[PDB]
Amino acid sequence: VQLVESSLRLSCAASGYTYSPYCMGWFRQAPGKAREGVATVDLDGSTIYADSVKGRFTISQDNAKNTLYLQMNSLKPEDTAMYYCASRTRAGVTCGLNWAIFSYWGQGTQVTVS
Amino acid sequence: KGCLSCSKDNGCSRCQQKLFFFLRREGMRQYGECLHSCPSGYYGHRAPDMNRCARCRIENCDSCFSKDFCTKCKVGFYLHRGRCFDECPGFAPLDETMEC
Amino acid sequence: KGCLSCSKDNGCSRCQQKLFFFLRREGMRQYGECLHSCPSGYYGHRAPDMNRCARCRIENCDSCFSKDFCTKCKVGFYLHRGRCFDECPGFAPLDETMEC
Amino acid sequence: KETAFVEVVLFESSPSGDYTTYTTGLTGRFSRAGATLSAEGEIVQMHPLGLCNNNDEEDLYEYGWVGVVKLEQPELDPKPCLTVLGKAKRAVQRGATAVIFDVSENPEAIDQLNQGSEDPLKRPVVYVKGADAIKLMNIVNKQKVARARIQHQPTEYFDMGIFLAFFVVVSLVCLILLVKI
Amino acid sequence: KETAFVEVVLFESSPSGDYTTYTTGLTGRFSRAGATLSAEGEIVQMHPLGLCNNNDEEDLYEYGWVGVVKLEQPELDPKPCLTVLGKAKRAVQRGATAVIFDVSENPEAIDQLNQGSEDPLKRPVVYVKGADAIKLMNIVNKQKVARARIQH
Amino acid sequence: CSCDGDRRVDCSGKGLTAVPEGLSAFTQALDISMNNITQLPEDAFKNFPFLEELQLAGNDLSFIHPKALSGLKELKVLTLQNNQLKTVPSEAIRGLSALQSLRLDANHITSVPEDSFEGLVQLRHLWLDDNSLTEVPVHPLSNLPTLQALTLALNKISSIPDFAFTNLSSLVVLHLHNNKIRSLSQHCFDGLDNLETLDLNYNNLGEFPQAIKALPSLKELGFHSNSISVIPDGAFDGNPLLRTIHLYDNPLSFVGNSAFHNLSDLHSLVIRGASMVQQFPNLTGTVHLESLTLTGTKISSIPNNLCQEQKMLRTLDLSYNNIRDLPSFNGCHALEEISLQRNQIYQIKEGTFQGLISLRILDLSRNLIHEIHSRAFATLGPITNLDVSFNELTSFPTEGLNGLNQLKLVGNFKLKEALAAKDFVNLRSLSVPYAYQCCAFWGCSQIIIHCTPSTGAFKPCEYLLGSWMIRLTVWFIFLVALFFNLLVILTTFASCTSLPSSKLFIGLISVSNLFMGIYTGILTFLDAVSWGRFAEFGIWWETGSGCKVAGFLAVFSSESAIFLLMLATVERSLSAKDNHLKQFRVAALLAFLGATVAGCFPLFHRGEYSASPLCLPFPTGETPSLGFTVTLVLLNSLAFLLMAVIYTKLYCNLEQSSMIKHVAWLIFTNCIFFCPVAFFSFAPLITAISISPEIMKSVTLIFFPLPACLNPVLYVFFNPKFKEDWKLLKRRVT
Repeated sequence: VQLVESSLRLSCAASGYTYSPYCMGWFRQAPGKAREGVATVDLDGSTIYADSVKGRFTISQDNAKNTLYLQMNSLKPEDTAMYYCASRTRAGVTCGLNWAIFSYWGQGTQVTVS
Repeated sequence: KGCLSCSKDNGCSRCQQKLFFFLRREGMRQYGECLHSCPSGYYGHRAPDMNRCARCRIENCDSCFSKDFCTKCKVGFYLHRGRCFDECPGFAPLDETMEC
Repeated sequence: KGCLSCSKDNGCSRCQQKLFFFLRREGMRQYGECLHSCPSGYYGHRAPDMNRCARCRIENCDSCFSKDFCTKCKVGFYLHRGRCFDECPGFAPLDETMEC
Repeated sequence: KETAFVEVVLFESSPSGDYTTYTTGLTGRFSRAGATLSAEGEIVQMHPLGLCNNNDEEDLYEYGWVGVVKLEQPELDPKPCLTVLGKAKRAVQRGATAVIFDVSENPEAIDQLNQGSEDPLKRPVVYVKGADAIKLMNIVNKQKVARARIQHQPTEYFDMGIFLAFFVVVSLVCLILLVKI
Repeated sequence: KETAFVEVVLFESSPSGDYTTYTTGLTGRFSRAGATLSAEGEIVQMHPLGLCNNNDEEDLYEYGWVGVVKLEQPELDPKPCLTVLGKAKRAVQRGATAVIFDVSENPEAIDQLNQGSEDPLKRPVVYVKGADAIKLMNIVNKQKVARARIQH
Repeated sequence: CSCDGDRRVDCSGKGLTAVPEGLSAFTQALDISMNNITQLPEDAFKNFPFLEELQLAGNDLSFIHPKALSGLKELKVLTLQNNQLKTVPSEAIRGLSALQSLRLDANHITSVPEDSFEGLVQLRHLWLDDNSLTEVPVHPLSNLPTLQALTLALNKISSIPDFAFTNLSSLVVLHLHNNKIRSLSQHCFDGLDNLETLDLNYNNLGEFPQAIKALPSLKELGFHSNSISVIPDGAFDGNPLLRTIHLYDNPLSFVGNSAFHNLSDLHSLVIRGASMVQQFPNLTGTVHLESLTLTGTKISSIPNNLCQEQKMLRTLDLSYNNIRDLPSFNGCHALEEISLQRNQIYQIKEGTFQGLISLRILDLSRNLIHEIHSRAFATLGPITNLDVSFNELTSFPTEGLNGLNQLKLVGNFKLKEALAAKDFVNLRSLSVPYAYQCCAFWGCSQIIIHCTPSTGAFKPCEYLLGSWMIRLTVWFIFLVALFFNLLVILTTFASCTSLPSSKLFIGLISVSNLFMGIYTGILTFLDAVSWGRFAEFGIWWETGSGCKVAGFLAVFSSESAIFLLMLATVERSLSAKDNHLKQFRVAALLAFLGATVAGCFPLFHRGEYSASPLCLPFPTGETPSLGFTVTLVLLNSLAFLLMAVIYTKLYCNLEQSSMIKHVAWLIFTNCIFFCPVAFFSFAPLITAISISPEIMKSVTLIFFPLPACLNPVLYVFFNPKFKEDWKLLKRRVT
């Protein structure tokens, strides 16, 4: 059930996930700060984007390979942070940018403007 | 400390934004201090101006949720709902957990 | 009442030579009385002017013949010779009589 | 020989912080054997035989108690352990802040204290006789806890000097006689 | 406004009675809020926020406790729970016989007390400022028990 | 950390940034409160399988791994209060079946996840007060059937929907006090049985909620600081076991005559601001009151059956009503304090306070009570204080008042009877209306008595004049003034032939000072008749017309003398410059009229002379009629300055001599004897300087009438005109 993670296109893979990826999402963490959601994708394909994110970033989920891709463009120096991908197998809650619903988190990669 | 004024002998009068004010007394002197949580036998009343830490009044109580609710009663009694009882009426008194 | 004067308020002052004199205090008032034997926690020091029932000063002693020699000590201590000890140096601490 | 005013204070000690206070009054007299100043404190009785240095060890009290002592009959103890002033100073030693002797049955104690002016005492010592002492004893017997309390100008020059403003007119009389005789 | 002589007496006693007492006097200006008469009792410090009738009950003190309240700068407390006279009367209700205010930091308390003559108080109210106030606070901080006696 | 023997590890304040290691696995209480922890890694507490109480109270925590708290099945208390969690950690606290207390009160929680609080089958204490959420988490709370205490105090909940706490069947205490609640639906408090404490203090309630009818076991209800105005009858029908109501500081208008009906266990009722209430509440079925307080209403009667029930009643506050009659207080043996101030009470009956032991404090202030029965206190127990201030009393009883300690009668001005100190033996603080009444108590015998209106020296207890020195000084000053002024008048008016202006002024000044002599004689005779007993006559003298007569006499004499001196100086100036007897007589008549008007001004005024038995307004009184005192002082100063500058110009432009010398002597002596009177008049209002009242009174007495006894002697023995006129009189009589 482990979830692996890696202008850039962050690629996250659901290697151990069984089925029904419900309400996947991407979060960014500043040093010594909370984790803030940047993009949330529902199982129906609906997308919720952060106010400081919408337009600049794009999300795309493919259940055939069970991979979530977060494409990033026009990287301002405010985008330097540790990015994680999070997922929640069991359903029963409303989607969003909250970090208290996802039951599985990735290792996350550090991204800086380059 | 974590307070605002902290005079030398009168103690810290004005506390932080999210802390409790408690008036410790030793011998003849009485000075205030700022605590994240109330000590034993006290309950915290949160107010927008100054959150205070007041003393419990329910008898036989060691730590209280509020003025009339004891979270953990003393050794010699069992807590039925929020009050100490030497012999609760209904339910098993002890249950090896001091709860009825 | 085993005395000579026995004033209403001050109490019985001139006790008989065969009776110990005792000073009883409760609250503000304090009076004098005549007792055949010292009560618990006191030793009978007979004096020519008047027989006193003086306060005991040997530690942990219930009844003492003198201010130093304790006749009956407390339950938590045993008398080696005349003094309370929690652990005597010799003889069994208990001896089935709470003495050593 | 100031007329000491002795007021006893009785407090109800009501629940919460309220106390409630009632006051009763009487009058005794300061004795030259002791100082003369107002003082108050927790009133405690003292049996006369209890005030003796001969006792090897006695119970102690918190500092600041006003001692009420009713002197015995003068012939009751032909060989007292101490004199009246001796008992007073012993009580002051034993943590007292004052002494209130009752001399209803011992009139000569007043004379002893007054003659004892050669040995003044720093804390005030009052003596009370008669109905005042009787009611004080009644209060101390009937009550549990109380608080005893004891309490006690060169303008004449500016009045006599007013004679100057009218005796200046004697100079006017002298000036009148100057043109006369 | 008679300068009242306030004498602190620190006592250490002895195992056989014969209390050992050491005295230290000072002078404090009287106030028009209360009467002009003697007072004596064990000293007890009180926090300025410790005298507020908001709490129904805080704790019980023995009668005759001579209270000491050290005022703080008025701007630090924009909305005091009670005025200085209100604090004095609350302390008197608590069982006190005299309240001594250290007004070294809030001199306007002197004016408040003097103006508070509309209602006399049964027990004396004294205020102390300066070197004597510093001495009083030092004694309060250092010693563990000390009688306070007020004389006219 | 600081490991403890009782297996209670305390890492508070260590400043570490992770879970401490190297600790015994058998610990049962871990404290990580004050240090800085910002996140809990996965399996953080894997080394503490026996942990029972976790306290993260104070870290800057902002994230919890879903598996961070897994494996702590023995956990019982969790504290996360002062962290910065943005939401309830729904996924973090899953599976903690043994959890019994959760602290999340001080976090910045803004949204509760829907599936939160799942598996917490043993939770009993929840703290969520100081978060910022807008709606009650109805669905998350629906999964906690074992809850027993809930706090949502400092949140921002606008309102509560229907069936919010449906499944909280075991709730006991609910705290929503400082919330911003504006409305409550009818079925919001549905199913909350065995609820024993509800707090809705500082909400913005508009009306009284009706959900209370679904709380059969309520004991304490707090809604005091809301904006509630109406409390209709039947608002407490469904609360038979209610014990405490908090309804202070909410501005009420109408509270209903049957709001508190058949409340058996109520022990307090303090209602304020109920302006539209004009009927005593129906208290039938409520017989356990301790303190009843109905301050602001329009009540005008009290049910006579008040003391038949409520035997536990202690305090009775019914002040700001309009109460005319008073029933019989027979009964109420435990009644302690009674306040009946600011009502409109006409008379006190004999049996109103019959019996009623243990009654200590009884306030009757600010009531038009013109009649108090003679024996209305004979059968009263120990009563400490007694205030009848501002009551318009004509008499005062004595029996049964010996036990009194403080008695106050400040406002009873009409009470002119003399109190007796033989009765109030234990009296300590007395406040008589007039300062003379407190003479018998030796203001400042058996005890020390403090009198509120200070007796001082301006209200002589025994001697108006004072010592024998002042007595004889005033005596002989009056004798000299009267006799010599009368002789001068007789000699001057025996001729009635020559009328020079200077002699006219001399005669008029003598006449003016004769009245001052007369008033001084009145004072001396009053002192002589009242020797040692003047305090008895003090009230009579002040309230009677004698005070007005003396004040007039004195003021008129002084002002007449001043005006005559000014006009004499004007005439001397005119004579020096260069027929005018008619205009001078007209000016003298005008000055006499002005002096009369000035003396009569206090008569038009109210109470100016009542300052002291001296009855001279400005010397003994500075605050009353302060403007009048200032105006008179300024007018006198202007007159003296004008006469002085006129005299100076005369002596400058000029090198009948007896007239000039007499004018100079008169002006000098009048200025000398008039300056100290004004200085002492203005002395009391000067805060900086302090002068003893005895000295002030003596100075006034020895300075005011001095010219009256001085000037005639000067005119007699400093002028050959006296000898010439005496020879003329001898010729006339022979």
